[PDB]
Amino acid sequence: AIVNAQPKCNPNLHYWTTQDEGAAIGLAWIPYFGPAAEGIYIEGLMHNQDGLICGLRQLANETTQALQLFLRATTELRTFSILNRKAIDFLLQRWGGTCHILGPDCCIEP
Amino acid sequence: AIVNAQPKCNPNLHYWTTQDEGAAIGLAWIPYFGPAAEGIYIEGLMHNQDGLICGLRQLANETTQALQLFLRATTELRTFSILNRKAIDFLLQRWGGTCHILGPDCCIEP
Amino acid sequence: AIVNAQPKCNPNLHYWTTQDEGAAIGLAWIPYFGPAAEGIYIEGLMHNQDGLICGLRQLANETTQALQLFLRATTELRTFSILNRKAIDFLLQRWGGTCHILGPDCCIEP
Amino acid sequence: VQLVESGGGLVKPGGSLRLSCAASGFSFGNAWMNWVRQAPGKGLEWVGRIKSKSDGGTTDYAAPVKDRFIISRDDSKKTLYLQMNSLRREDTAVYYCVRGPFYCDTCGPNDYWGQGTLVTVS
Amino acid sequence: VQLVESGGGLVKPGGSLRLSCAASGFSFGNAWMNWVRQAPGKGLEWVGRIKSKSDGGTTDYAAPVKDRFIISRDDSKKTLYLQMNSLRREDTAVYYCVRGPFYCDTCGPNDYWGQGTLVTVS
Amino acid sequence: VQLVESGGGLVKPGGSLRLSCAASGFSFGNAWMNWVRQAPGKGLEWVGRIKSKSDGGTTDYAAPVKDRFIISRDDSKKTLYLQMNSLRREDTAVYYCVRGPFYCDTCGPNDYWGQGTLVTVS
Amino acid sequence: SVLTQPPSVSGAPGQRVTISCTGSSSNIGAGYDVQWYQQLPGTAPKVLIYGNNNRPSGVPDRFSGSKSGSSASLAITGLQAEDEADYYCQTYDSRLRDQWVFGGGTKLTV
Amino acid sequence: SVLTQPPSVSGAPGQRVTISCTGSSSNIGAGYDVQWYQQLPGTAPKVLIYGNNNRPSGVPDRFSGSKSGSSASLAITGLQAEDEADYYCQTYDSRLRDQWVFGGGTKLTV
Amino acid sequence: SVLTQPPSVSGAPGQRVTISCTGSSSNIGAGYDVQWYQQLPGTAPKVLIYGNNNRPSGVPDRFSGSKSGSSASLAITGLQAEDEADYYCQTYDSRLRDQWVFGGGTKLTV
Amino acid sequence: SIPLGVIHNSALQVSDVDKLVCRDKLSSTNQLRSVGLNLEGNGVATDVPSATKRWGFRSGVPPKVVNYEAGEWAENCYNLEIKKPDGSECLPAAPDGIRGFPRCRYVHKVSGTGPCAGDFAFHKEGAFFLYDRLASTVIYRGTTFAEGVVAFLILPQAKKDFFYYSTTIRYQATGFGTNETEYLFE
Amino acid sequence: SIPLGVIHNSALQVSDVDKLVCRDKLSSTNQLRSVGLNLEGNGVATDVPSATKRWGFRSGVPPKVVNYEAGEWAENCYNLEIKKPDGSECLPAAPDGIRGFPRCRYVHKVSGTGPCAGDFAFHKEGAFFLYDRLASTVIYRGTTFAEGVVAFLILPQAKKDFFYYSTTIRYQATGFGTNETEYLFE
Amino acid sequence: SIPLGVIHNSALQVSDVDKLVCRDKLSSTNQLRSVGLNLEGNGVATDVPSATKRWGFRSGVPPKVVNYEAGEWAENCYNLEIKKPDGSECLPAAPDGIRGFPRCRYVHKVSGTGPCAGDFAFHKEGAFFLYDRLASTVIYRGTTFAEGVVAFLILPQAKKDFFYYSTTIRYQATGFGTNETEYLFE
Ligand SMILES: *[C@@H]1O[C@H](CO)[C@@H](O[C@@H]2O[C@H](CO)[C@@H](O)[C@H](O)[C@H]2NC(C)=O)[C@H](O)[C@H]1NC(C)=O
Ligand SMILES: *[C@@H]1O[C@H](CO)[C@@H](O[C@@H]2O[C@H](CO)[C@@H](O)[C@H](O)[C@H]2NC(C)=O)[C@H](O)[C@H]1NC(C)=O
Ligand SMILES: *[C@@H]1O[C@H](CO)[C@@H](O[C@@H]2O[C@H](CO)[C@@H](O)[C@H](O)[C@H]2NC(C)=O)[C@H](O)[C@H]1NC(C)=O
Repeated sequence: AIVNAQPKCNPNLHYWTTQDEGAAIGLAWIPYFGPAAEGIYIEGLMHNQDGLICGLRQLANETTQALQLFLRATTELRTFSILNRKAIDFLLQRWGGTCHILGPDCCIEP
Repeated sequence: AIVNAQPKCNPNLHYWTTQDEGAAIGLAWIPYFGPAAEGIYIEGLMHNQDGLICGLRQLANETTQALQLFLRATTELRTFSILNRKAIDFLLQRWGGTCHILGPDCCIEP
Repeated sequence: AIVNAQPKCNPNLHYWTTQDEGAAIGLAWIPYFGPAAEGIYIEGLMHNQDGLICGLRQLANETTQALQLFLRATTELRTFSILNRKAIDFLLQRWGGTCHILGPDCCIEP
Repeated sequence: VQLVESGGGLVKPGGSLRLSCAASGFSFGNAWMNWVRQAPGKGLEWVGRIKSKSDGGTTDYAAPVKDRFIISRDDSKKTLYLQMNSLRREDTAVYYCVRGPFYCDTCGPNDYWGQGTLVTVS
Repeated sequence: VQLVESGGGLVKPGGSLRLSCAASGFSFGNAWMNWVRQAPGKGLEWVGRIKSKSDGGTTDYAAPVKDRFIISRDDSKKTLYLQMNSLRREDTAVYYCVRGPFYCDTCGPNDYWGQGTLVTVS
Repeated sequence: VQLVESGGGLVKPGGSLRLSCAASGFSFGNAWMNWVRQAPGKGLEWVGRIKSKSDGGTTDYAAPVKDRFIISRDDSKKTLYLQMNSLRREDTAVYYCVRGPFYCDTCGPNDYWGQGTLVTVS
Repeated sequence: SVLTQPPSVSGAPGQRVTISCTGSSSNIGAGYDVQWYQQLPGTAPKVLIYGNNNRPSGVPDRFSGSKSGSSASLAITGLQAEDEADYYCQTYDSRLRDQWVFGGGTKLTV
Repeated sequence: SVLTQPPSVSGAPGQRVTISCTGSSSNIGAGYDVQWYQQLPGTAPKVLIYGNNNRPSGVPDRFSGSKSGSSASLAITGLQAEDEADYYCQTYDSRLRDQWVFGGGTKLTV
Repeated sequence: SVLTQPPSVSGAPGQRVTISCTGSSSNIGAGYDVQWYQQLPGTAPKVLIYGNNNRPSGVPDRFSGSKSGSSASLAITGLQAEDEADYYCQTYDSRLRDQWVFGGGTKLTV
Repeated sequence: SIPLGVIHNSALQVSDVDKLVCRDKLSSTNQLRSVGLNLEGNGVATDVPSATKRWGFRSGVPPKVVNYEAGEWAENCYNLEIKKPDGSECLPAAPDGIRGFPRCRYVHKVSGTGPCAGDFAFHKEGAFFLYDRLASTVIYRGTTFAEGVVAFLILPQAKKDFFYYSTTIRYQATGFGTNETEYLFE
Repeated sequence: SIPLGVIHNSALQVSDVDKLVCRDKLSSTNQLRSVGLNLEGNGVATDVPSATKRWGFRSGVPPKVVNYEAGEWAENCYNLEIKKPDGSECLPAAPDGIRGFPRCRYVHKVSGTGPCAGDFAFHKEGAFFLYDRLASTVIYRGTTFAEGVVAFLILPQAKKDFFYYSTTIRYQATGFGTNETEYLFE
Repeated sequence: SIPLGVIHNSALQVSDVDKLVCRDKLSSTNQLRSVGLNLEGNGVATDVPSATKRWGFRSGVPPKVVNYEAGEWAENCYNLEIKKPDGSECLPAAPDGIRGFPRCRYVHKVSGTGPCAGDFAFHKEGAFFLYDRLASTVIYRGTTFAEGVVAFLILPQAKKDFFYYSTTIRYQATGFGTNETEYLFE
């Protein structure tokens, strides 16, 4: 239910990331032998099929305000734990209480 | 099941905190435009109705020992993760094992 | 299903650790009165009964590669959160989706 | 800390003179150096600046004095030089070299200006 | 680092004298300064202290010498002064100025005391 | 920063001489000190080194000069000494003391070598 | 855009006086520091106030100053005989390619 | 509460000697540092031991010392001809408004 | 294992010249720094290049150098009349108990 | 094993974890809170000579810090500027991002000298020193703190029910942290 | 309350947490991602005079940093070396472990002088300054950054569907961060 | 994807996460453990010349640290004081809160000089350097360490079944970390 309202859309996403578990080749996983800081990235290209990219960009926009208000309230200098908190909240919404079957929030189909 | 055993009770709790998600007004969420460090607090007043405040104070007392023993054993300089661990433990107690219905620890009512 | 493939096995494990909750004696939990940095350890001795020790050592070997590849990809200087992530993943595998009873991944016995 | 400026002498109109400001006691190589002047009976004026080697090493000059004066430095002798040529009248004044950034934990006063060299054109 | 103390001279009983201890080579403005004395043939005694400007700037004095001696300082000349007035006999001694905090990474010995100024009352 | 080396004089073959290198202006106690020499008309040679007190205080010597020369230091006078004894011919040269670690944020050139003392055996 | 200053100011011993320095919207109100120098007759300027508020070690606390709008003030309380001098205010013009600009100077008399 | 010291001590070349400084429960045993000074005849005191244990750069390691209870010791091993001097112990009295207190001094002879 | 150097090099004013220093597998290729010194006739050596690449404050950027394999180079571009001097390369031998080794020296002429 | 307290119908019970009583509902991490409470509120003496007797210096124990989200208005805070008689620092400077306690009517600022016989200053009864949303085991230099303790709570589902001027009084002290200590208030 | 977006069949919907719609399956923390997107991709002006008007100096606000795991190739990065006219630093040095943005075709390196009237430089529209897997609210000295924003995603079960040269252009500037600012590109 | 090992009836099996076999019960975070094991226990040569051949210097790789809760008594620890022949530091000082390994019978303290041709010293076989409850990828100056590896475990429900003097030997070395390296033990 997200409609892009930006002046433009670059419909292509040429991305980079790290693979936390690469199929390492021999001694390449060993820090002494492995790649330098500059050589740890992989790349790829996704296009705007299914109108997903314009959606994704808009989502980022919508996030900014809330994220900023979060960081204002914290005293930690570097925050690494947001995804862990999101996962814990996701588990809590579903399994945090007593499950009455046929209720709208109990997801067991017998 | 907590009975206050302090010499006195200040029965009133005049508190301050931050609201992690304030209904921001225009550009106030933007760090450049927002309030200074000194202006991020909200305040309120709770009284000792239902004898809750004398309970709460006593709870703090009871916590101190255990908390201290926790910090002695850690090597981290600043601990920010206690509430996350408490939530994970809370989920584990209930959903960490096989649920046998009619058991005293399986909380699904069919 | 782990078979030790090391040149030798020291079959004995003379270990040290801290007890996060010792049955404290009076004022010993108070930092001012408690032990110095050097006196916070307890010790014990486990032997290689049930062939467990040779297993445990081999497990450590097998872990190293994956752990190294994890640390290469992170930007945090000191990682304290691996066990929390493991617990969250453990909960997610079992309770992360819809439970269809008699399915191979739904662990409720009615 | 010492700034010693010399080379001021009586000069005929239209001639050329060179002034030096030798520095000692501080990290000469990491500072920006300015030349200022004061004519008898009037207040202070700023003639020019030279930046550190690490920040480009460029020089700027005020509009009246531009194209007739050249500022430079030598970090091998710790010396600032101002070359005055085509010295048309109205340049008579006491010249001062001013040193670097004002933000010093312990530098204190009398560590930012020199004593002054008199240049007369006549 | 140098501490140069001067102004010690023969004085008639009941008179007044002023002693100065000029410091150079260290952060004078961030140190506490003490005056001590040694009479001929006997050991060391402590007469007084002045604190840094940043810590109040107050002075303390020992009980025998209190109300007749005044200690002060000037951070614009880097000088410590002791004003001795109503100089009744029994003040004859060599006076020393002692500088600041003993916790120095590289200060070393001979950097905490001066050479000594003789004051005789007669 | 100054390194002042002295004690070089004409000597008869087989005699003994002592050379000193007095240092000032830097943390003498935290540096490693080397003696090098240059014979007239030829290039540089390294004779010996002494380590800091904090790192053992040991000395090493080159193979030709070993067992006839002794290097030492005194951190109470900031002095490096080389004792030359059994001074057989072929030791004629200008001797230099070289100071410490080359990694200095602001030390600069002319702060690592001395001026040179001539020792002639004849 | 050149800074202005009153020709001369006067005041009785022991009282407080203020010296004004008035600039433009490109000089002081653009966000540049204002420095104050004291030139005693016969000698060279010495730094009195730097970076709008700071004092170098050795300057009595009788000297202070402030900035507001497009103007600045130097306040000296407790005039002594030695205060007779010429005072100059300095700032950086932003429309003159970040070049020094000096005030006309004010003579003080006691 | 004034520190005491023996009139004089003696010892043969090459041996170890110790100089005692005895105080009170308000002087040394209250937790204040003890300093030692060496005054050679004809000259001014120089700092030998500061902050109970520390030595400034340039002092031979023949000089050390210690504190116990309400007393302190200076140990010098390997007497040389140049050690003849008057030694003074100093500390801060806590009941005398934190004023310096000096020991009587001990003469050393070889 | 002693470093070698050409007897002399020459070049026209304004051009670039390079001085070679060739060692062994225990001297330069073992991982030790190479320093360059300039001795003008009649005076003492001054440090020109230290730690293989570094220049102390005050040395013109006309002087640089490099290390490769078991050799090193000093490059000086823009010969001036004052460059006539004897240049010496120095390194630490690893098979000679970490003792200084000097090159034969090269005379420069303009 | 740290007491987690669950709010019942207008009451606070510390939920016992060994048994599992599910009628408590925790559907989000927003229900989790840490709170700082002032020892003052229990009737402890607040006079400066009384307060300083609760603190003491000790070597060998590394300091530790823990965060908290909500606090109480304090009547009394303290701010220490203590040096050794020669002139030295016995209190470490505040690390990056440790600021003073936000709300206190009175800040008792104590200056002076003492023996400071130990590397860090601890609380003899095991309480914490509260700063701006950080509680520490030790005292930092020149930084206003309150004495207090920390609790952890599961708040109820409803948000609404649950959750400025200052003055400085200056003192000079000698023999700080000793059996008889001399104070004069200005 | 930060928008968490769940990928549907080749579509992205921001999952609404108040209701609980279980057909989304998150069986592992590997499905959780943070992504950095460049403002450039929305058509904002990239010219240096246009870009610098979006930044401004401010005192009193502590900086904050948040990590992200995956990013976008940038066409334009910026690198600032700005000093006060006397010669002083108005940009703080990069803390330990903050490196420059990994992939950008053009690095516009701006040097010069300005008034720098504030302790830290912020983005006037509230976006972030992106570095190597760390997004900050403020600009650090001498460190290449991209302007961007961060999103959080639940990726689909299938891995496969989801997830070099540079040039420097130098500028000199006077009156940086002012109404009329002077640039010359070399 | 890091092997998590679950203890069965007196046996250790690495629980395979792709399938879900629920008979394992993890009811609390207290059951989660990290353990450090010494390479010594596998029969590796412990002589100083043999041990030092396993370490090597490298530039360009940032160091990383991970904590562990329980460890093994070591027979052999090492402590390095190595400088360049001019006199310089090739080992970085220990950061705040990194202390030496608690229990080892013998501490081999090696002093001397070497080329130190790299910014940090790594383990050539990819093992870790163990300190007091912190394992690092690099060697710090003057700090005793053991060589070791880390495992993660789910302990059984029952607590009870699961979970001092030292000597220093001094060495001088030249040409440390080279093909032929010279040691003399004192
Ligand atoms: C919890 O409350 C008790 C009771 O007030 C506090 O106990 C006092 O404890 C200290 C030592 O910790 C004693 O010196 C006092 O005499 C005790 N007071 C009484 C009236 O017995 C205890 O300090 C509180 N816990 C914390 C962490 O402050
Ligand atoms: C989200 O998108 C909106 C729309 O493009 C951005 O809004 C612009 O917002 C700034 C102030 O934040 C205004 O100065 C512009 O005029 C707005 N543009 C338009 C076309 O209205 C908004 O900045 C984006 N959010 C973030 C965090 O960048
Ligand atoms: C895991 O165990 C193997 C087997 O002992 C170790 O392998 C040795 O591996 C190194 C390179 O990593 C080789 O140089 C040795 O020759 C191997 N030894 C044998 C007998 O083959 C491996 O090092 C261990 N893993 C870790 C992290 O130490």
